[PDB]
Amino acid sequence: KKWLGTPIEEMRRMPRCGIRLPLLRPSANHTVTIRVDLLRAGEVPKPFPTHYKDLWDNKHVKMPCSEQNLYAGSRWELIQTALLNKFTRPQNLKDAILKYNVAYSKKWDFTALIDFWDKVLEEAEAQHLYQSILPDMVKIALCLPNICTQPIPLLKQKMNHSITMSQEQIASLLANAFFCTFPRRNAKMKSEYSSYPDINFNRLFEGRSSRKPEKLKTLFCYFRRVTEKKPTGLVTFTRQSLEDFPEWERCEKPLTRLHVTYEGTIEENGQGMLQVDFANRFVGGGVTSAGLVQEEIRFLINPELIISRLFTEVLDHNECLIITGTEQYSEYTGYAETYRWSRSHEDGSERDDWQRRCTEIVAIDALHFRRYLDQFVPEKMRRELNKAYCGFLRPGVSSENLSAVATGNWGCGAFGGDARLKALIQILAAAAAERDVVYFTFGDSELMRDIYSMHIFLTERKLTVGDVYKLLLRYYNEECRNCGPDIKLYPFIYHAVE
Ligand SMILES: Cn1c2c(c(=S)n(C)c1=O)N[C@H](SCCN1CCOCC1)N2
Repeated sequence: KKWLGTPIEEMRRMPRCGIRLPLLRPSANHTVTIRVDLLRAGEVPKPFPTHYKDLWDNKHVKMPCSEQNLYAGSRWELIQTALLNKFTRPQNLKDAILKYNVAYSKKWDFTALIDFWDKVLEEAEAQHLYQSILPDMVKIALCLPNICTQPIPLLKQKMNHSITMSQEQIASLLANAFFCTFPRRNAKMKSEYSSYPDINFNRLFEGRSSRKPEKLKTLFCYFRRVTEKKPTGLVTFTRQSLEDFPEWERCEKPLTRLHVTYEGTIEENGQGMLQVDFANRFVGGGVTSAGLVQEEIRFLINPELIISRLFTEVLDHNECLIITGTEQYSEYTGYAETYRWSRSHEDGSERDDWQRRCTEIVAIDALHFRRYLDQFVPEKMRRELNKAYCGFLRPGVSSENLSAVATGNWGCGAFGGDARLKALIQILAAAAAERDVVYFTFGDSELMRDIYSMHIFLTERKLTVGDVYKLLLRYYNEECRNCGPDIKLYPFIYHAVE
């Protein structure tokens, strides 16, 4: 069989499982950058306030259009002068970006941009790029002060805060990131923003990886779509930091339901479910540089995710980022060296009452294990349980209104995670958050069978979260602490219980 466990049709999903949203409203913990009183299906949202207001300080994004962005001269004026020239050759665009980035004229390589334009694209495609797409991108970038009129707070460490903005606002901000206009975000030895991801796209232009043309095709598909026809919806970005975590050894909650399959994907088959992003602590990972596995791919086919890098501080152990409403603009095949842009995607997701696409993604970063056995240390197991639990828990929401979790081999691959341990950690964390699990093994049919078999074994014997966590602790003591191990985890568990 291609899938085991509970039928996926029986799992909860949005919008059907959600409660009616309250009235969207700004508050101390919710920044809203549009006119809620004018929000209407199929209309471009109106920015609030009407006229640009600037904050240039330690708690907000430093906007390129700020009067305090100086070089004294006005850097915004220089950006306007640089970008409003006709581009007919890729050197023109390199020279323009470097006019307001003089300090990086040696450090920043543009080989991938030059090669995309001159050596990948056919003549007609290149003409469309520089006669239509790039000029349209410049115009939406330079509209920033009329589009993003309200200061954007940083989602700093330990903040429990949300930002809701329009897709159109995000497009203006991402156009600025493409043209590398965000100040104070470039220096290798920067301090103010050293704990924040890169936002400017300059590393997307460097080098000769065969992957860069596919990244650029994916992003220009998005740019071509959102400059041609303004998107009308909203997107919410929520930083969540929990202080009260389970006493896992004492948790008497039962396990929840499981659907596990080695076919399908989170983004296609997990529609309306809580979709896990296998994140870097710096959200988005290498999306704007080198990096093209699960997180980067999702950030490329849903580019509105990328703007989280503008304002999201590196995630601490007890934190996650929840993004609701991003739209899928691209389809793809493969991953890493085999990733290819396929075609434009027409997102058919419903929108909720805040005009957000019914797509919820949570970025949770797994640990990186130098040594395989390190991940069975109890402190490290607890850390991953608590990270997933934070990602899955929705304070204030009842379990019947919680979609299933759509996830997979989180932190396995480059990070060195063991898939069978990580599957059980997510199953336990979901159980504690009272959500069902939809698990994609991405071609690994044996893993599907193994996860299913363990899950049904444990549920039929009515073992609790705490019962299972204590078995993980026994495995650490017996096979790992004084030890790769002589016996694998699931065999150990079956033997210990039987
Ligand atoms: C869309 N998608 C997806 C993956 C997974 S696992 N899942 C569940 C998914 O839905 N992997 C790939 S990218 C790197 C490949 N690695 C192989 C499996 O270990 C994790 C990552 N893309």
